[PDB]
Amino acid sequence: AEWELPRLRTSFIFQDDYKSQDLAEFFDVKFYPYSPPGAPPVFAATSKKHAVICRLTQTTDKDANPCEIIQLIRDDGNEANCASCWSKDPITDQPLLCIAGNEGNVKVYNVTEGKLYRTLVGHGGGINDLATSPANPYIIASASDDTTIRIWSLAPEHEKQPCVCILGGEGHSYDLLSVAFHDNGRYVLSAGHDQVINLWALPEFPNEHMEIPIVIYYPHFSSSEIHNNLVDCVAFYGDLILSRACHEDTIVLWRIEGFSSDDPIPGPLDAPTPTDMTKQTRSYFTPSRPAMFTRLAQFHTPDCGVQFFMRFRMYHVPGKHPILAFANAKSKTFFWDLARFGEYARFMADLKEAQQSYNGRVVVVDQGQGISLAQAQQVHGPGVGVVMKPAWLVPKGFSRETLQAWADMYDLSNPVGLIKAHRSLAIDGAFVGRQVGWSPEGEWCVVVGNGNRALIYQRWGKERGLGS
Amino acid sequence: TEWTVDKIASALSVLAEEVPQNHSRLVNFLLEETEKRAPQPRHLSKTDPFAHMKSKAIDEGVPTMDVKFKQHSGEYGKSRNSGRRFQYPVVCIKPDREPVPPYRFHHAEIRKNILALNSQLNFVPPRSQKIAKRAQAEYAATLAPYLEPWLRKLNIEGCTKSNLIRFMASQPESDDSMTPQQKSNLLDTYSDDMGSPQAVRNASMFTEAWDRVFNDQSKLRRVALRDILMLDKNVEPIFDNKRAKALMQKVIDALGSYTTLGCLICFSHDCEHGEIERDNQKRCFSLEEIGGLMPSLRRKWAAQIEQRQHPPCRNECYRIHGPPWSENEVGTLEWMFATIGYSQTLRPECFVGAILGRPCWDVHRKLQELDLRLPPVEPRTIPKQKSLPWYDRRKKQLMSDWADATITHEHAVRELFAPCHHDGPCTAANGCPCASAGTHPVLCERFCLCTAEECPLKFTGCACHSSGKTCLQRQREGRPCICVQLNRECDPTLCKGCGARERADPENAYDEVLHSTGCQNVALQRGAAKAVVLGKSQLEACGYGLFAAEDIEEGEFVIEYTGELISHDEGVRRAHRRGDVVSYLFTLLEQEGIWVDAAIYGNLSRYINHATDGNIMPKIMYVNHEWRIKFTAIKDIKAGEELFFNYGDNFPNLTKKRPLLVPKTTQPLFDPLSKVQLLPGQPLPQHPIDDSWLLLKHRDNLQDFIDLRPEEKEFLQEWDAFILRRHISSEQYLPRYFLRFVREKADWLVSKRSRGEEFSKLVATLLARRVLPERVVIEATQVLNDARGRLREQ
Ligand SMILES: [Zn+2]
Ligand SMILES: [Zn+2]
Ligand SMILES: [Zn+2]
Ligand SMILES: [Zn+2]
Ligand SMILES: [Zn+2]
Ligand SMILES: [Zn+2]
Ligand SMILES: [Zn+2]
Ligand SMILES: [Zn+2]
Repeated sequence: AEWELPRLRTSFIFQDDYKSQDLAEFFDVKFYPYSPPGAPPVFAATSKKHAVICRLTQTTDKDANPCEIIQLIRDDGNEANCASCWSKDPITDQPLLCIAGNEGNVKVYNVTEGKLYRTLVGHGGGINDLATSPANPYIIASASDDTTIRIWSLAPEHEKQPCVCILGGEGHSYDLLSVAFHDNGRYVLSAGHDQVINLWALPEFPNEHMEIPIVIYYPHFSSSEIHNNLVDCVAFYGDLILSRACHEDTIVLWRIEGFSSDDPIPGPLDAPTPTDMTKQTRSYFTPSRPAMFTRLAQFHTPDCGVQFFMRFRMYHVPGKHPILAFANAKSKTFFWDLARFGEYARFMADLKEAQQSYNGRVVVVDQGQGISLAQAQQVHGPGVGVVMKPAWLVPKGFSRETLQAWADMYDLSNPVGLIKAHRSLAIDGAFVGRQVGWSPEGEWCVVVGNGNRALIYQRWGKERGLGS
Repeated sequence: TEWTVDKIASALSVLAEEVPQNHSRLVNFLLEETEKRAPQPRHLSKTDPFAHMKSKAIDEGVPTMDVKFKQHSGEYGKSRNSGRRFQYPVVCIKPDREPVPPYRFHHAEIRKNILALNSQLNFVPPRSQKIAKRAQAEYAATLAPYLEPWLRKLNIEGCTKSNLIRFMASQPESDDSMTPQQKSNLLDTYSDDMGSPQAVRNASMFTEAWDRVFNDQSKLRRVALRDILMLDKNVEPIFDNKRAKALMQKVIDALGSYTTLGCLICFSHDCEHGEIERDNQKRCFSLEEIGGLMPSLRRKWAAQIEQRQHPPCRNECYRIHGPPWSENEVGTLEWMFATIGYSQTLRPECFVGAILGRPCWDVHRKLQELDLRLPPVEPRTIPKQKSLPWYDRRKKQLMSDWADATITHEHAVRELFAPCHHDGPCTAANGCPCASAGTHPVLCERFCLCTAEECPLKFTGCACHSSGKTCLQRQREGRPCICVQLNRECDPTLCKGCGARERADPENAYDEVLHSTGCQNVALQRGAAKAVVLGKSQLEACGYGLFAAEDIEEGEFVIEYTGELISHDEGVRRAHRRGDVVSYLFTLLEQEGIWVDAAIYGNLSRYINHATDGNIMPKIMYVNHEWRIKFTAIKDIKAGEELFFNYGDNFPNLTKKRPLLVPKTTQPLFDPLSKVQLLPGQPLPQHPIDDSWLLLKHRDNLQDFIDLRPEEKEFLQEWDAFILRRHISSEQYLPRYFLRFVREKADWLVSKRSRGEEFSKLVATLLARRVLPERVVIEATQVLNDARGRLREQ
């Protein structure tokens, strides 16, 4: 069961709300992250004018609808929106949905009671992305056309001046498209049209009124060299970095040399400064001249074309396989199970090992049957070498084509290779993905995009054989 | 051991197989580590907050939207039918707040103009070669750590990293890639002897074999051996251009860091003065700009001998009395000796004694036993010269057709030449740039080596004095202020009668009684702006504007226009990077090509809007050898009124060529940092200027010099971090801040031998310029001996 990947289960189209009769899009989707373990998963999908809040419930009836819309909010102002994140009321613990758009304000909605909690005002241009700190649910970051990141606190002591930090200076020079928090809540990634990816270290913020935000002038790592185009999505994966740029058809996995979240957080006066204007990479963290970053792997996402503002999402929870999902600009959704890479490498090593110590006389048997590395050794005894193969390793002695298909999906030996998706699901009609979200227990994966369309994928389902 | 290119290349190909094997192991390791460190979800609520909420699907007057659902199953995603449509009621929510007016970048305040480096254009709102070189650099970094283990494994005579570097240096492509002095430094670490004939042969074959295996011109990921060798940590410094640089040659060489970097205006070693070249090499505005140590030191001597006619140190003074020396200690004794010079009242013994840890009779013992000889200094005959018909430097007056005879007052046409440092009269015959470098002569200024006695071009200040206000634009005296006439502010040293000495001192900036009389021509130095407040402009189609927060009388100084000082080409690059070709670049010196860019760094003056009938007026002023922009009220202005000036031609399109309160206004007003809306009658926000980011840049600039030793960087950065914060532009205030520095850093200075040594070189350089009075060196001896005494507590 642990190796299962999702399949399409439900899809819906939400009425066009930017009328032109279907140029509306869902730009964001986010599952609520603060519910008790096991609670029915709830996500918000954000269109230009609406926040569509849905609960997903697993069903034994294959014809039933797992998706119920429990709240539908319209931004009754002039702003058109494209970014969302979840927070909580610090007094009441009620869910708060933050929504932001082309006027440069964050609206914070009390979604259960359907009213405005507050507005966060101060950005000088449209906001393109929002993220909540994993370490403090009252702390949120916004990325703007004004080229800055603003950090906000919803904590009651900051109510009169809720901007606690501005990431400014010269690190970014054009519209920002993506902002992301490290799990420790102290490192922030930002990126956008200037093709720069910056990593910033946040100070601790006093739990009292701050008359002015703290201003940070220098990122602790900065590079325009990982991509050759505008960067529209960045994230931490542990301490590693994932990012994608326009025109490249890849998601790049890479790392900052010397960066570890186990080390002490540097203070703002440890950051590097641009003393040499020909250097397009600089780093506080750096441990023959050393590279400051290493490209590790590239996930192949074909047919993104010239489209940008397309975001991927990793599912990363203790005890479950890490899954990367992303939808392209040509009606495909892609998944990679990152645990397959290690199992493939183990298998190929066991396979090569047995080819030597048995001169080529080796037998491969599928795992996940009644058969073991024992019951299979009893059938031929010490004369043969028996190697166990993962069931999801399917062919097409293995042929070259079979080995090449496997390497295309699971071989990690080339940093500028292209890793084929482990599952690739076709979408009906013309579709461009904007955002992906995962339910807390990973059984649901929701892709949203143009035509105000939501695609809802499921695994570990409960269906039991027609019900209509 | 009979190697060929073929055999080496075949062996490299086999060793190369571990590169993708190591990479796969690394990535799988990192992935497995990251999988294990997945975070637990935090801040979970005890109950499901959505549990009570039911589907809003409709089974009056409420807005409604449609949603069509489809169900899918199988591996292909086939729909079970064509879909079921539902209707939902909509909760409409308005925001309670408007956005602030738009802007780009985080706007940060600077106390004074800062000097920008030239930037590259890497992005606009040959590509193919940027892409290829990035790919090659990544591969080169991947391969570099394999070279030495592979060479150890192959164990080929003459195939060592050092010998492959010597071979690289000897090849023809090193002419296509290196320079004279770079070869020089390579062949000092490496030499050009590559060993036996077979060694030279093997190194050649290895290089050819490497370029065959790894530098195939078919691939995007290719790297020549030369590319990896240039990464070597003993090679790359040679291709690094961040370079700062009998008896007297020793002193000159010893004080070189200070004579080269030390600013003549603000006394910092990394600062906002000087000139940035197109490759961002910097010519500092330092002693080297006016001939180095000797022409200034020679004049000090000459003037010292042309004077023809206290308590002893508390370090066992040689004036009461009278362990082997290192050459450093001797050197210290020499440069102090040479720059103290023919002094009547100050003697090296005591100060050198406090600098080293030595008693004052000791360095006299060493001094006498070494008998150092000061070069002979001729009497400097001043050949007498006619006064000029347009300028009398003794009555401090302009006469006749002065406006036609000089461009001293015409900043838009001025070009910046080094202050003159020739040996003779300031004439065209002598190549004095002040007399002759421009269309007309300009006055000699305070950094020219000539004196007011010799030179009739020498500016000597204004003569104004009054118990009332003076040095005014429209002087009641009937004798005008020459400083005002020359579009310059008064000089705290030269303008002795008007009280500029006290009024140009920022420490008196808010002494309103002082400033109510005397010099009214030091407003930029005083540094006090009228109270102003950011707001939404009254002009539709403008965003922000700036509003008076107090009454302003006609003729009063309002504010300075600060920003980044940039060249013309940098201005064009910036406009293109910003999308414009909305880019406002204030022309500071048109002919010299200096603009002020406030798009990111500046102050609130950047928000003042254009009007044809403005209420303030900009003016470019000469201020102690800086050019700066002030604004003056041309009408009475009431608190709450918006400020405007006529942009005129100040912003060229470069590509196409009594507590302080928030006032009552109709317009919303904003805190400039939090952008919080201000309420009338609240205290007006006045946030202190945050400068630590700028001090860090200047510290790091010094840290990057390849030819500065760590001991020098340490002291230079300590002095700069202190002195940059005082924003000095006049030598009138240096002795005070020098003495504060010696007191605050006394313990630090005596704790480590190199710090005292470097501090003495600073002292020596400023003595040689006669910019540091002898009395503060005397007092500094006491402070250092004091602290050294207090340190004898182990
Ligand atoms: Zn300076
Ligand atoms: Zn003495
Ligand atoms: Zn001259
Ligand atoms: Zn001169
Ligand atoms: Zn002169
Ligand atoms: Zn005067
Ligand atoms: Zn004057
Ligand atoms: Zn004056």
